[PDB]
Amino acid sequence: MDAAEVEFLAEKELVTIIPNFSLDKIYLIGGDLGPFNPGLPVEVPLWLAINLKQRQKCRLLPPEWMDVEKLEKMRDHERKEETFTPMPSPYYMELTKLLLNHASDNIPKADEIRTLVKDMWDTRIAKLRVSADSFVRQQEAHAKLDNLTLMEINTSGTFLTQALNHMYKLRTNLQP
Amino acid sequence: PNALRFHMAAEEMEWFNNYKRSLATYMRSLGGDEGLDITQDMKPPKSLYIEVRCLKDYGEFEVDDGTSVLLKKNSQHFLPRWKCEQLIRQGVLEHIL
Amino acid sequence: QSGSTPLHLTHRFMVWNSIGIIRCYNDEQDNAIDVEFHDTSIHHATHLSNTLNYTIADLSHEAILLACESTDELASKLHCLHFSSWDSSKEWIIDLPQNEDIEAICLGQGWAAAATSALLLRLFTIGGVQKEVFSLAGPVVSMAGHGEQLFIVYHRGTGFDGDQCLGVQLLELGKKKKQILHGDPLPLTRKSYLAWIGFSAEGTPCYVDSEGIVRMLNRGLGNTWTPICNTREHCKGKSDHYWVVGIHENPQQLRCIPCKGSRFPPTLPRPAVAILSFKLPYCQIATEKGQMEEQFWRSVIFHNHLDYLAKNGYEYEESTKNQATKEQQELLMKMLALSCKLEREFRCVELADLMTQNAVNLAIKYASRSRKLILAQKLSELAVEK
Amino acid sequence: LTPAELIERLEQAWMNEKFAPELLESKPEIVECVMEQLEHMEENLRRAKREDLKVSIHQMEMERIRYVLSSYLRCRLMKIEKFFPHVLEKEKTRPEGEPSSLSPEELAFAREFMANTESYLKNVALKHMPPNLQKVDLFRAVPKPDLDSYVFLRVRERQENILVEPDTDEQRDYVIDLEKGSQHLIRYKTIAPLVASGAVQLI
Amino acid sequence: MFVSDFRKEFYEVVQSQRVLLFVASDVDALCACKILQALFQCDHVQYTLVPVSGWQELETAFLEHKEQFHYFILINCGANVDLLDILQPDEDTIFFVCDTHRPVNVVNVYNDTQIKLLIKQDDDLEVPAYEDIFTMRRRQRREWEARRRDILFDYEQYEYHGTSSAMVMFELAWMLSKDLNDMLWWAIVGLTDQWVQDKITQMKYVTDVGVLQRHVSRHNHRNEDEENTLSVDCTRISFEYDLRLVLYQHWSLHDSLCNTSYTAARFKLWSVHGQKRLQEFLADMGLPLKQVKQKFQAMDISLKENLREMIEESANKFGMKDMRVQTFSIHFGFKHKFLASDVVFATMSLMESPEKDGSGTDHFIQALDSLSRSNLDKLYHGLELAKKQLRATQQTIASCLCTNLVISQGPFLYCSLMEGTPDVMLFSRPASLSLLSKHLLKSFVCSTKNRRCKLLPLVMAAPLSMEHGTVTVVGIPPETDSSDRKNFFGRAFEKAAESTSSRMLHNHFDLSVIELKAEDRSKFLDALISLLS
Repeated sequence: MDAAEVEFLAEKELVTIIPNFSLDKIYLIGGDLGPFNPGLPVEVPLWLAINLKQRQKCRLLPPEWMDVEKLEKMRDHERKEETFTPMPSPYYMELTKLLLNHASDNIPKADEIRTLVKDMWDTRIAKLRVSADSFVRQQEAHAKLDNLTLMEINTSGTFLTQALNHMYKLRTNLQP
Repeated sequence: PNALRFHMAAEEMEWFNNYKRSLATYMRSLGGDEGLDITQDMKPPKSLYIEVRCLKDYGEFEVDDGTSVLLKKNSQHFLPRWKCEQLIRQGVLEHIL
Repeated sequence: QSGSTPLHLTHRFMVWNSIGIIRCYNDEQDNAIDVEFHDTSIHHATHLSNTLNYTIADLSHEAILLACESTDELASKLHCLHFSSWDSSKEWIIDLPQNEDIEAICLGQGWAAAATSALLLRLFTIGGVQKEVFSLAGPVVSMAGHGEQLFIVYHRGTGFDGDQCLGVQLLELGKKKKQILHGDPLPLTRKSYLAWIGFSAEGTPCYVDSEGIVRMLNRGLGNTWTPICNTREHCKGKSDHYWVVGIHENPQQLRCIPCKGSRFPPTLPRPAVAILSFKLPYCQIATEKGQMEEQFWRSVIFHNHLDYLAKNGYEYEESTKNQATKEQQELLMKMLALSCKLEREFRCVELADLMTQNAVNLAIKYASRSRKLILAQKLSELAVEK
Repeated sequence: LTPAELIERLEQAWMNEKFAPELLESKPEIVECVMEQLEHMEENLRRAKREDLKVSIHQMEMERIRYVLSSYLRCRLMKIEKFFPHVLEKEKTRPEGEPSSLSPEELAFAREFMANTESYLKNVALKHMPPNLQKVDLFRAVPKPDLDSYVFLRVRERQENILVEPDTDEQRDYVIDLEKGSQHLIRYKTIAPLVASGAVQLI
Repeated sequence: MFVSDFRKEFYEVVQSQRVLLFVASDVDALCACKILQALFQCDHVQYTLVPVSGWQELETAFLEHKEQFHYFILINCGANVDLLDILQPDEDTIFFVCDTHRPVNVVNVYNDTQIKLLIKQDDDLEVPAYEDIFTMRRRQRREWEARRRDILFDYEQYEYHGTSSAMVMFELAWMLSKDLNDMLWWAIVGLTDQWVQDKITQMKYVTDVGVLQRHVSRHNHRNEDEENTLSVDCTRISFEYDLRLVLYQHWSLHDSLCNTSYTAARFKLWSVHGQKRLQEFLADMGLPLKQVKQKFQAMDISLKENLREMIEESANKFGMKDMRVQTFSIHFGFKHKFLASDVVFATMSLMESPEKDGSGTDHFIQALDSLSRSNLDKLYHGLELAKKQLRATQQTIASCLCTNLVISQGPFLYCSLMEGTPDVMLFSRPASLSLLSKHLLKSFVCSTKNRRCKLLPLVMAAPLSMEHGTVTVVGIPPETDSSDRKNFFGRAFEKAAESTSSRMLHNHFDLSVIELKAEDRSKFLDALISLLS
């Protein structure tokens, strides 16, 4: 699985937009959307919200977790704990990139928020490194992963499982 | 391309043609009428239209019914993504921006 | 000016209504006025240098209206930018007499109105023909216009111990010209003051006081003032306020901006419109009985505009009236069934008094099928009477 | 049943097929239903005027669906071409009432591939060999799916008394329980019935 | 016909249909093109873009696509010819023309069905009436024919330029309610090009800057408080009253003073005595020579903060009264900043690059791509090409004066380059050749004391192809500060060539540049001298 496909999944998350036009309720295979009225908010999936933003047809509103006061407390708690802490969204990294690239004009204090999210990525990746090394040194057979997200798994995961396949084969070989 | 067929043996050409016939038969049977060409949509889709630049002098390219465009080198067009996709893969066009 | 924010702010909303937003920028970069439409298709966004230092503004489907006070040199001026015209020369300016200053302005269908420090009200066509002038009862407070209707509020006397003393004057400027409210007193919450004034999109006069009580003209009740919402219920903190932008009877919507720690929002970051539902302050509202009553009368009030449109010859989809009537019959039927099962059969007949003949026939059938034959008999007497 | 759920089931099957080291069981119902949905929506857009906004929105929705269907089918075809003698022999052996790993069209394609490959090798080299060496067994030459592969997973229903075997000495065997909504890293061979039953998801 | 309403008549007509774009190669055309692409992409309009550099390419390209498209758009060509006669279209092909050249050809003015001009009504146009063009009866007819010739010769007398095409495109962007911040910058770059190439009078330039300055204020206030700058991720356009020197923020102060056309002429820096005068200037300011030789980015911050005042004051004392100009600049990220002119010289250098790195379209392609922020590395490459271009120009001018190539023929000054001498390949193209010739004339008039030399036009000839035996020829109007920029060499070249029966060709879109056979140059010059008299 590539980063492109992980992003393809992240684009299904719902966000709020304010349209600048009018349109009736529209029926899709995946559900019903609208009606759209000028100057009033409506919920739509992120792939649609980005597209309307590019064509100058709406305004984005930041999700309620994108707040400096909230993110500071989350960063500190993550640094303190001995394990992976639960996260404000399962796709926090992808949503951050998409919204802050297109919608900086509507999201206050964007350049503060980038740094706070970067710090969480840096902490969690380090924990994953230590876990992989410990798995191999102790010749372990099973592990638990309750708060890792799919991007973080996918970044480093292929290497680890590839190494564990070979190791399991070396240790068993005396008993066919 | 003929430049590449020069390296194959005769029996290898027999094998390749058999494979094409069978694969084309499978795709045509998937459902509806005349099925689905699964050899396309190699990357997840972001937009309907793309802007493309021609790298080689090439013949006439048909867009819909009698409408066509001439692929002269460094001419530039705005077209729907699903028509250009294979020509980009073969190296005739360039996806700009 | 209704739907505006205070003058001393360098950045402020001159007017925010259901059509658009007008911003005033008095900045070291630029002293200018910026006009924006909610529906982008109406007209393109427009920016004007505020050299004349306009201070009052209004926006309609047809035109942009701007006004300034006199200086020691300038007249008080009225500037109209009539973008919707089919002719090409789409602006005009009018200068007032000496010592006369514009105090409030508003726009209606093909006409404009301005109240001045002479205690006079001036009327104009949208293209700037002067229409007829008359005198006000006291210092004007605010104005609103909709269609052929002109709604004015002014100081009616001296109020005391925190009460404002306000009066309302309402005129119809059709082919026949009429005065509806003859400087009558305006209801207010105790020690409150007026916060917002305007019309429903359906053209009913409405206003809100500083206590967040929304009042609407009750045409079905002798042109009295009925409260239709108390925003303080949704003031989750007491420093909350709801800055009203517009009113819709169909769909039932109150459009307003939530403001925390201020009675009004700042210009930036751009506030987002919130939608509130209407709620008449009926008693015992925890009961299904009280709820059906509130729903019924709320439905009744919001359908008054159809009758007003009909009296003025204006049209609407009659299926709306049929549906509203049907909903009202269903609410009466549910209240009647509840009253019947409570054995308040007298209350059933009182509810049936409000039913249509077909609904009384259905009530007779219900009462008969419920074998409440005294009630069925009384309902039959009512059906015979109608 | 409702279309939203059908799309959700397709997107679940996609990821199970990516990470499982074998050819998982077939899903003919989903493919037929998704295909007729695309045919129907195409005709509906064909009948309306092409200039409107909502038409473009509908077209974007269709592209997103078609991509997943195509990707899923390509992956199953890789696994058929790679392990052809084994999938053919397993289907030939299958007892009644158990589901097949192949749809009828996939089976037709597999049979054609088998015949074609054997013919090529026989004509190019084996007819020239000494008489004692002219036969070869592709069932022996072609490798087998490696079920000891490690995988990540997430559980959708609680499970109890799952046995884990480090090494292969019984003195190290032990058991664990899989709590609702947790995530684990473990060998594919131990969990294989849970994936087929729908109790877990590979991520 | 002249279009009256861009939104209704041009845009909503083409919005339904497939379109083909023909584009000339100058910075003004490039900017107008960028704006139009961005409007087309929002509304999912399908288009095809074809660049052309002269009439041969345009005719060929039209003949290749004649059957396929019914709506054509021409940017910076076609206003001053009979398009119907030259192109020979079918009955219902429609052409939209957007072009700064003047005067408009009368056929295009009075066609009512098939040629539509996007030319703005408020430009300086005055035209003859329809009936003035379109036994006693014979006498009356002959007299009317004589009047037709009389009025047409007054009309066809001079070339000049109207409002920039990029500004015309930006008005369409605003009325459609789609004017992004990028489009404002492409409008600004497009206007500055007409000033750098000296195509418009000073008064018009100051007026148009006055027009664009308002939109800068609207675009800032559109989402802007005073609490903080919104982000260093964002970009901003600012009005600036800056120095004239080219391109002083990307190399040393000394290099700018040596290579700017105006100061180089004023101090006579091709002569060694001129260098002494320059040192006296720097000494008056009190700039240490070590500071002046360092890059502007690495100069001492104490001097940088107050430089513009020092330079203006000293320049004013020395008699250089005009060192400041009204302009704009763009800033984004932490450390990317450019004046509006740096972008012009960079783009122009990329487009007119001398190297035969494949076909000329490849240079055009690189010029067009560099105007987007995602391709910033190309802009930095283009600046390095521009530096070399400026240096080559100056040493050529010095060689020309010292070898004494400029010669009076009486009614005009004449000059010619010759093969193998410094950097002649760079001046083979009409763009670079014309700009060189302008700088040469300015240098000469500032140099000489002879009053009869200081008011003359100049004709310059340069090698085109010695294997074809061809030379390019260009004529310049007389040099004065307040000149209207009108010039008469078009009809002069045509009449002289015809009277001479010269073997010549007219190819570039400006009427003041032509191609000649080398052997005919003597009799052609005799015809010009005797015709101007």
